Amino acid sequence: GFPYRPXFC
Amino acid sequence: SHFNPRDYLEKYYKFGSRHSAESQILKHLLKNLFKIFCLDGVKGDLLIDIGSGPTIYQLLSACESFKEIVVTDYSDQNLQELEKWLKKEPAAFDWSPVVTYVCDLEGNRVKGPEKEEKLRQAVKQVLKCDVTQSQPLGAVPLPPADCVLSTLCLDAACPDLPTYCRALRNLGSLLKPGGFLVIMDALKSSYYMIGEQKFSLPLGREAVEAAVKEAGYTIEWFEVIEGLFSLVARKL
Repeated sequence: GFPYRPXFC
Repeated sequence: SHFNPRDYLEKYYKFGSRHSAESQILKHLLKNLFKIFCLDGVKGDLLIDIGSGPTIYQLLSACESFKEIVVTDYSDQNLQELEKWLKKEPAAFDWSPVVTYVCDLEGNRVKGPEKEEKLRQAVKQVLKCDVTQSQPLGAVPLPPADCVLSTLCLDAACPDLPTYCRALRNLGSLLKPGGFLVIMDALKSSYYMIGEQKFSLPLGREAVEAAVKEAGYTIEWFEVIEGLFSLVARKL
């Protein structure tokens, strides 16, 4: 990861 | 994050505590999303949201200024979690806490069910996107858009500065000349960082601006909100 979303978190 | 897309939402987006780091950051992003779509007069017929994962929070203000919204993501599992909510299925994530938060920020003019319904009417297409491709949306044909929105996606989607520049240009392909490009992302500092990053504090602003100028847009506004930033640009 927060604030990156899956699947980057 | 967490175990899967849904768990990720359960962990971070229930708004259970106004003082949590996540609620704090949503508050900052939504505040800004509100200035951009509701104050700064960013408006139009069609908006494409790039890298929307399983979240809808980034569209709540935007659905007041855009007749139609296309949501996209690299991961087909994010898209299913999203659709679940869009199609009003029974075990969809509860978005009420964030929804009513935005309602409140907009001056409590509408209550949650009206804001949810307004968003659903605006969203008709749910599509794969890949920022790396010449055609970000591959084979899907779309009328040119008035806005491309990308929140916290294209910095993590691009390992390379060249790729990041390519991506911007590829995103440009979806846009009417004159249409808007709205980027939100972090410029992370060097502290406790493992490996290498494509941008630097105050200086790194100037390098992402340069990357987007070089990609065929002009800088309309850049705002510091980890270095959380906004960038509204217009396609040339």
